[PDB]
Amino acid sequence: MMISEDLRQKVLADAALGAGNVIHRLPLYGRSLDEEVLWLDGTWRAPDGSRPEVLTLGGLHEVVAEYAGFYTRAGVRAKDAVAIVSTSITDFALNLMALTGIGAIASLVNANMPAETRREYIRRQRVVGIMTREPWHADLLAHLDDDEPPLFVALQSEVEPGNREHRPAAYPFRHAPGDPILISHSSGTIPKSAFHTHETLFHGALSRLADGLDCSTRKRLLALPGHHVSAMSNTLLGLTLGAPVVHYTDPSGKAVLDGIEKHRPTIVFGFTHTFTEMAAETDRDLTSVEAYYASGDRLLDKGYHTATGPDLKPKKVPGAIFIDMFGSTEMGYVLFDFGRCIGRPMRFAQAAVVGEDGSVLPPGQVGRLGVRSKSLTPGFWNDNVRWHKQWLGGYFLTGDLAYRDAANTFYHLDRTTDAIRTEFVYSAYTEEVLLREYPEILDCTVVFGWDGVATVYALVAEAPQPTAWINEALGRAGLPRV
Amino acid sequence: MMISEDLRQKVLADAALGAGNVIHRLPLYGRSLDEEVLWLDGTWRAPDGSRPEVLTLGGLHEVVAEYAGFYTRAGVRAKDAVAIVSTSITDFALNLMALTGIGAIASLVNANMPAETRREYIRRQRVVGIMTREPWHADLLAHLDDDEPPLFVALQSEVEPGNREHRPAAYPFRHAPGDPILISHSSGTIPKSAFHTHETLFHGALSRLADGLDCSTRKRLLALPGHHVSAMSNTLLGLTLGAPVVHYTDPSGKAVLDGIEKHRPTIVFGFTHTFTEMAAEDLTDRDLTSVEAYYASAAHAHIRRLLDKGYHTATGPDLKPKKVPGAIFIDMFGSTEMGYVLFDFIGRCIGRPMRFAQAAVVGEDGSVLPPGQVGRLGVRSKSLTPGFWNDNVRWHKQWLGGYFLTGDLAYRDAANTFYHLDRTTDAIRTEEGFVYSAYTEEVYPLDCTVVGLAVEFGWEDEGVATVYALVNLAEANEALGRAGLVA
Amino acid sequence: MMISEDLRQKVLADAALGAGNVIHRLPLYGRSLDEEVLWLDGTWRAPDGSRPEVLTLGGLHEVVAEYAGFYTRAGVRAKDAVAIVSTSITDFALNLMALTGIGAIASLVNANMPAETRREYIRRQRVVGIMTREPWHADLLAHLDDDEPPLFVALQSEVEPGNREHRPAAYPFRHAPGDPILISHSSGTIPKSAFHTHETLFHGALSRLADGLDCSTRKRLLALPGHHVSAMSNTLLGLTLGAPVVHYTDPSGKAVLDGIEKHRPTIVFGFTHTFTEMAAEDLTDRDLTSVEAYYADAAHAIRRLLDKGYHTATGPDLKPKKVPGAIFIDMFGSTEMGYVLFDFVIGRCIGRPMRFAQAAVVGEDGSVLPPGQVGRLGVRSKSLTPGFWNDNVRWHKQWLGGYFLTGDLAYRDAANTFYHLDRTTDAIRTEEGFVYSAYTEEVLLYPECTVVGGWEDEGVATVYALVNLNEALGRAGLP
Amino acid sequence: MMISEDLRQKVLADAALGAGNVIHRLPLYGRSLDEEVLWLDGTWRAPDGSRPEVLTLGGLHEVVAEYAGFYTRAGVRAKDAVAIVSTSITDFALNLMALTGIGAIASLVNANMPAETRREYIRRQRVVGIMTREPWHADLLAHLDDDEPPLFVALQSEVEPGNREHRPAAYPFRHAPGDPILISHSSTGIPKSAFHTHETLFHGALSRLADGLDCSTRKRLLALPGHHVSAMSNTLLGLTLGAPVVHYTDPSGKAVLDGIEKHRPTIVFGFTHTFTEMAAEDTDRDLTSVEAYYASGDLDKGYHTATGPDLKPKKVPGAIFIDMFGSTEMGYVLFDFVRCIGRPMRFAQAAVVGEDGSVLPPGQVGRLGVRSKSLTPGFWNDNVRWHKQWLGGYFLTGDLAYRDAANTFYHLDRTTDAIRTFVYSAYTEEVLLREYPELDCTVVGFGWGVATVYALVAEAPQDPTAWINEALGRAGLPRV
Ligand SMILES: Nc1ncnc2c1ncn2[C@@H]1O[C@H](COP(=O)(O)OP(=O)(O)OP(=O)(O)O)[C@@H](O)[C@H]1O
Ligand SMILES: Nc1ncnc2c1ncn2[C@@H]1O[C@H](COP(=O)(O)OP(=O)(O)OP(=O)(O)O)[C@@H](O)[C@H]1O
Ligand SMILES: Nc1ncnc2c1ncn2[C@@H]1O[C@H](COP(=O)(O)OP(=O)(O)OP(=O)(O)O)[C@@H](O)[C@H]1O
Ligand SMILES: [Mg+2]
Ligand SMILES: [Mg+2]
Ligand SMILES: [Mg+2]
Ligand SMILES: [Mg+2]
Ligand SMILES: [Mg+2]
Ligand SMILES: [Mg+2]
Repeated sequence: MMISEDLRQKVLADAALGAGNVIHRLPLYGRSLDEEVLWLDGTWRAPDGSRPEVLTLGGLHEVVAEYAGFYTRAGVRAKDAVAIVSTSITDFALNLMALTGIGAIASLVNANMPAETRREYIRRQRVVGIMTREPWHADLLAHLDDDEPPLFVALQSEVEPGNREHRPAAYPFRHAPGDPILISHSSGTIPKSAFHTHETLFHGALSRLADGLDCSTRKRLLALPGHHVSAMSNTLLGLTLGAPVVHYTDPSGKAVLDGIEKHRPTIVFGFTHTFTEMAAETDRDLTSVEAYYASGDRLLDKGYHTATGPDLKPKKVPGAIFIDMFGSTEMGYVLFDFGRCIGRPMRFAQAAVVGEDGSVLPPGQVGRLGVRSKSLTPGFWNDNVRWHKQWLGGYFLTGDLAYRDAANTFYHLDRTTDAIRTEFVYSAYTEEVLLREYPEILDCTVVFGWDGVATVYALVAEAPQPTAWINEALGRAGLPRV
Repeated sequence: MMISEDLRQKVLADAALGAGNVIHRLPLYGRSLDEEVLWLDGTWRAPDGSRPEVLTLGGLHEVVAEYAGFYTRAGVRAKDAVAIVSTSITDFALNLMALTGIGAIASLVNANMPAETRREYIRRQRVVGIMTREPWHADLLAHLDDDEPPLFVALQSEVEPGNREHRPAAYPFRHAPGDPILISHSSGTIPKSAFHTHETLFHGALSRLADGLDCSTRKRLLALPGHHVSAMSNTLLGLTLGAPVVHYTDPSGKAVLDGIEKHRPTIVFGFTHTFTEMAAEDLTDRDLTSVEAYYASAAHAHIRRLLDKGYHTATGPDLKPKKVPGAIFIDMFGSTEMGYVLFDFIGRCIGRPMRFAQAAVVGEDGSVLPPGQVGRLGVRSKSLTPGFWNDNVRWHKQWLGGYFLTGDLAYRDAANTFYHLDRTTDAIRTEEGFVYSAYTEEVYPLDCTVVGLAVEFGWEDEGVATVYALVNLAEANEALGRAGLVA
Repeated sequence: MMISEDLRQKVLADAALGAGNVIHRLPLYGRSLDEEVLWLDGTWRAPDGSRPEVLTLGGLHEVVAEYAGFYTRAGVRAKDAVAIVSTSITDFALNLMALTGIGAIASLVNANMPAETRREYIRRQRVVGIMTREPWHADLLAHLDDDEPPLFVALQSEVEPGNREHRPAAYPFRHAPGDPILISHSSGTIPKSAFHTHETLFHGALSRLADGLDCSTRKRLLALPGHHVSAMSNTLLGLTLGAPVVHYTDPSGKAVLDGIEKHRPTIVFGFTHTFTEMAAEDLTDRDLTSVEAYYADAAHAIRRLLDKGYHTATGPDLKPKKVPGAIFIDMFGSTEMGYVLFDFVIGRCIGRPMRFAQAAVVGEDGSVLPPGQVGRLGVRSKSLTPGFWNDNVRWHKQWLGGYFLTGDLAYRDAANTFYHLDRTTDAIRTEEGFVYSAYTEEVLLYPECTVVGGWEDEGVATVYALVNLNEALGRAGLP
Repeated sequence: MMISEDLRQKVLADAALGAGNVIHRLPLYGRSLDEEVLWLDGTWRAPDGSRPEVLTLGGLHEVVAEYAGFYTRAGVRAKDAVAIVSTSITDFALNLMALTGIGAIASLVNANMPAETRREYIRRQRVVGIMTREPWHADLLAHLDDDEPPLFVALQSEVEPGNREHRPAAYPFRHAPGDPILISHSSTGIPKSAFHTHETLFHGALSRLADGLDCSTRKRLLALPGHHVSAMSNTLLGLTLGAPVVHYTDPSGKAVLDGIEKHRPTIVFGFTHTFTEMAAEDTDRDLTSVEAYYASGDLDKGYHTATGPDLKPKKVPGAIFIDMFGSTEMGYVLFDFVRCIGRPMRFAQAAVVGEDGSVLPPGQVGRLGVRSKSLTPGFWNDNVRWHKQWLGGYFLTGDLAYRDAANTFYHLDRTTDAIRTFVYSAYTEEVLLREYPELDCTVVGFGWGVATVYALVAEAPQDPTAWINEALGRAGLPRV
């Protein structure tokens, strides 16, 4: 369902509400502190020592209050950065609600980040403290010998019942629109660190709630990367809408086929890989799901979805929705909803297929995807050098090459770094045609860029004799050939 | 083709630019005065006595100067309203350009307005002046017996070579964003008076251009009704773009077929009534291939006959341009209150809200409705009218829940795509639910009218009725059955 | 004393709050219904037949509920304008709360508007209803012969205990920022009808409060004309701040000197004439020590009243220091202004523009003039009226250069301090220069007046002084 | 004089105008490239080897196009930062006008910054190249051994006639509102490096022009610190209004008295000190040209126009003294008064903030805080000290103050300088320099733990402590 007129107006009239104070406002809207709101997978160990399967609004306020005082006692003050090295969406979200209540910044770090690289990334942030769990803690104590070290490398088990008494007197913190609440990192291709504020992280959400969109009470299962800006924006968003949120730390398509069947969620958030794993695996009940929300680089037919019939009345079409979202850590929210089509920019965002001089390119020509929005990061942490340089012509270059039609429908063709000059070859597009001409094809990778010419070569039941096989798909379709 | 970056940046850097100074600014961008800007129907008598078929930047700037001065000598001062009573896109355009230079307001009035209604409509505006032509001038002198009478009921022929000497010394005016430039009117259903400002009438154009949209140089044939804000909006806009504009006073399908063949426009603005007329013609060896887009502005429209005689550029799998058969059809959603289109694309799909616009399906209390639920179409946009000339009573009554009600009932898919069902007034209640006459009508491939009859049965009116289908056509409710959905 | 951080943050975090729902928000901030909020002066008769001397938040919400219902039963609907014809800040203030609750607009009309003009002023608003009292009701029935006649001409006595049941179910209305709440009218010089919205009428108040200004809890005595927009905003604003508001229907110097003694207010709002009169009394056995600020108006004015007071200052110890005499703020306003745009020698200093306002001295082509040059005062603000009701003709004609001409001529110093000289219409051209009547009157006022004899008309003239009781002109430097 | 209606409208209708395109737009408004626009003190060497005494618009555009190509050839690309290490307002301004058109950031560094610290400041910034002059260059070549080194530590003589050909084809650069143009630095610890953009650096200026303020054609003499945000805004501002700008690199009260006598300027910009030293000089000096002195940081021989009772102008004696409150991070001045700081200017919002950040009531003492789109968007490469400088939604300026009911602020002290007993040092100091005409005072002492205050300042006293203390007693303050 969609939220009531009552909650919408309460939300849109709360000039204070933002990513940094979401749970402390929910009581004031009238929610009961006994209601169940956030459903856990079992990985998360509570301070009393338990492993809760569900938290209520009040329980989450005391879990968050517990971690909060532990930090304020360990010495965390406002505007202080805390590096959080875990892999549990539940881990990051609770530390962010706590650290935000004390006015601090929860710098989320995926523990699996390549080790020698994680050290430079955390080192560069100058955080006053690290918090982690037992699997990575022994290595993170190296950071205590950093020129400017963290005050502490702690474990979550160090947060014990009653630590909340040390929480500050003016709790919770009163955020200003611009007060940082988070720092996230890029995924691969020295990760770039972007910080997010009380306002930018919820700018897209509320902008959508205001148009009458993305404002359902439907149960959502969040099996996203736990460190990623969206896992936090959707755990924060669902709680705000009153939508039962469910955290799954298992990215396996098979664990999410259990989760879909166990929790029977109406919508399911994950990355493309997760939905793929799900797609390869008849006797599964995916009846509850009406929409899959994906993001990053055929389970649909086992579902259903509501539409408007010619009677101008609801219909229960068969199959669920697959929504390919285009996002980044630095993009804050999603800026588009739908070659490979990304869709039209949403009303609180501006988009351009930019040129090398930065001039908006006309429709149909290929260029750098560029965007603008107050949902966007205000900058790279401690690194003004790289940031101002990732902008061209007034747009934030997202790092992808694309083109657009007259409606401003955009299509991702390739990564800028991945396009090849060959007397040009956008590989993600080139890859996709092959998986579409030759169904048998499970995977493809097409290999002088945006510098000089080169040559391109494929990487894909039976086999061919090779080039001649693939090169027939390209010829029919009209593309340069390997 | 798209305008150059050099021009785009100049427009987007011209904080001064708006609906009220378009022609006074193009020179400053580098436009040559010798250059041609405007192609005419041959129906306009110029001050020289001529009926020129094309005006240059410099000559329009000349002809505008004359009307401008003629007005300044008749006593028109800044912020004054002047009714233009005509039936010619071209007349409305030249008086509008002129009044704006002296700081004045051109109240467009369709002369074909019923007389006593048109008399009521102008009387309410309290204008200092009417300018019309001989077809209506004799009747318009009645307004000289209004309690607050216009200073003059003039004729266009009265504007003579050399009248420009009387225009003011600071010509051209220096408009404020909020300065009225124009007043438009609705179509019965007394019309409402929407006033548009130097900002509202250009907020939508410039916003889109900023995104790299609706900003091509292609030759446009504007056979729109001259008195609509849409006719003036696109006229001015093309001038701004460097796009060849072509005014046609004859909206007939045969007339426009000639213009398409004569001028070979890339895009054509007209009303559904015009595009339908064209589609009922041989069109065997009519060359309508120049056109890639037909732009409409309730007539619902065989149009596919016309589209198929065209082409449209697309991006193929070679990732390079590709000529494709058939031209585009854009049914834009428009009203007086909207100085641009707000929507871009089961039901007449109106489109998706445009970045500078906000749209909602609203309940009777003004509560945003969920998708699939049927309500009143509502909007918000800095392109909208700031209000009805001399009528805050009617203006405010049109706002519900914070949205401006367009008078049309609708629903929107979960993608925020809006689909028109009916005008709020035309819908019939039955003991089995609501019947939307516009949806039934367009729902057995001449005319239809799903009227109904019985009592009060309207969106607001509680009380049921029964529906009846009135079919034109000839060898005379089972099609209703063929798709969901009369006695 | 300043409002608490807890209230400030609640107000500043309340995206919904505006002139049209001030009381409906106060509870949600935590105010008690039992608390007293509005102190009246015995002129107003309540629905149950009383003449209460104070109202509580809960009881004001009850009185407003009744008027609202009575109107909702008479047929008044949302975006429907209703003329309120009275002379009482309390009448207007109460009808204004009720109409907003149903989403309607209240057109404040001062009954003492000359009849033949007052009829034209109401006719030009096409209201669905008039509400008034016995003094004027029989005459106001002429509007029943208007071509578009009000649905009803009612008396306030018709509002009976229990009419509140008829109010709408969704009471109270939910205002949009742009939703009209109020119409005010100009003195005359037909008056212009300026309409104010849920947003504009509080746009200034809220701007000021964000800054930590114009936000004290001090008790305030409003002896302003009830029909002026500022009389309603200052009422509305005081309730918002939690400050005891006190309505006085009598603007006479005696009545207000009595009120100051009875209620011992910290600040007093009135028109200049009110304050001049108080200054002419004995002021010997009077007690005006409570007052630290007089808030005032083409009438000039009174150091007697000020010396009977005090004002807190910062001493060289960096600590509070009560000092003799109370403050006088000679504020500049019009119907169109909404809030005050200027925060207060050669001329009547107008003050400095406030953060949410822009002011300019413009020429006849609308150009910005330099400091020291004389021109027409012009302004811009989100507090200003968005237009004249049913008069776009008159409205657009008051703008020059992007600015709203306030109808006055002025100059400003290099500090963008503006000084009023005269109303554009009162200035006299002469073979030797321009003469500003308000400045000249002021200068002359030898402590023992009217300078007469145009700004747009190129004709020269001669000027003459009329006293009631040219060497003084020379002394000060004038012609 | 005020600028014309024509320039005002032209400027206010240039949505492209900002700090990074100031001279490239001035031709478009209709200025002649033959006009003289910028007056120099003689200490500047031109590419040809000349030391010009005045530059024209086109001459500025050629000298600017020169450095641009030398920089564009040396390998500087857009959004790239260049540390400029000098002491000359002319040095910094010419390099900033140039880099801006190449799209690069002119990171202004005062060469006299303590040495080992100016090393750590430049090394943190990670610049692509250094530019300096012979007096300091030999030391700046050390930065070539830093972990992430500069492409070039170059000298200004390396920019030679004809380098302008190497400028890019798309020149000048098209700035976006948020594109960086400058990095300036503070003056109580490792200086903070604040970056400024094409919109923030010029936001106050144009906001004032819009209200009809700070828009004169009057000749102005800029003897400000060459590296300071001020010295750049008034230069760009002077060029924009059409006012003859004049650079004096000598901050001595005597050198400006020579400058005010030689150039007869209408207004004079400097820091508090230059005007003070100037006060101890002379009588037989002609400062009649001057009607206003503009100061920042930390008279009877002139005239000023006022409005007389005839409502006609009146040349009064003595020039105006305007004590402005600004900082590198504040971008523009946010307060004006003619220690009263004045009222915030319309484009600025200010508060005396508590320790919880709550707007304090009038009369109580707190941290000075402000908000404006003129403010810097952050400290270069340092999002850690940046957010920590904000409290309650405000940017703490570093000063303690209080305000009256009009929002007139009075600076009392720097926050670091107030001693608990509480005694605001700058206020106490001035109190004593007013009871006793004397030289200069400095009150020391537990800051914002208790302490005891002591003093530091023609006859001499026996009990200097008995003395000073009667001033305080009468005045009403804690005693030393
Ligand atoms: N694309 C469209 N699809 C459906 N209806 C449309 C479309 N464009 C316009 N309309 C119709 O045209 C109307 C706009 O007409 P206009 O504003 O000129 O006057 P009116 O609405 O007929 O008269 P009145 O304003 O008195 O009600 C819309 O309200 C709608 O009914
Ligand atoms: N502080 C003040 N000093 C001097 N005059 C003031 C001051 N405040 C208000 N006024 C005068 O009061 C006027 C306010 O206008 P108001 O709306 O009350 O009616 P009006 O202007 O007299 O009527 P009309 O608009 O019909 O001429 C100002 O234009 C100005 O002349
Ligand atoms: N008008 C003024 N009155 C009093 N003090 C002022 C005034 N203007 C500036 N100051 C003082 O000088 C400072 C101006 O900033 P500046 O650019 O000199 O760097 P800074 O503040 O000295 O930096 P840091 O203290 O971090 O080294 C203000 O912070 C304030 O302490
Ligand atoms: Mg990736
Ligand atoms: Mg990237
Ligand atoms: Mg309509
Ligand atoms: Mg009392
Ligand atoms: Mg007035
Ligand atoms: Mg400092």
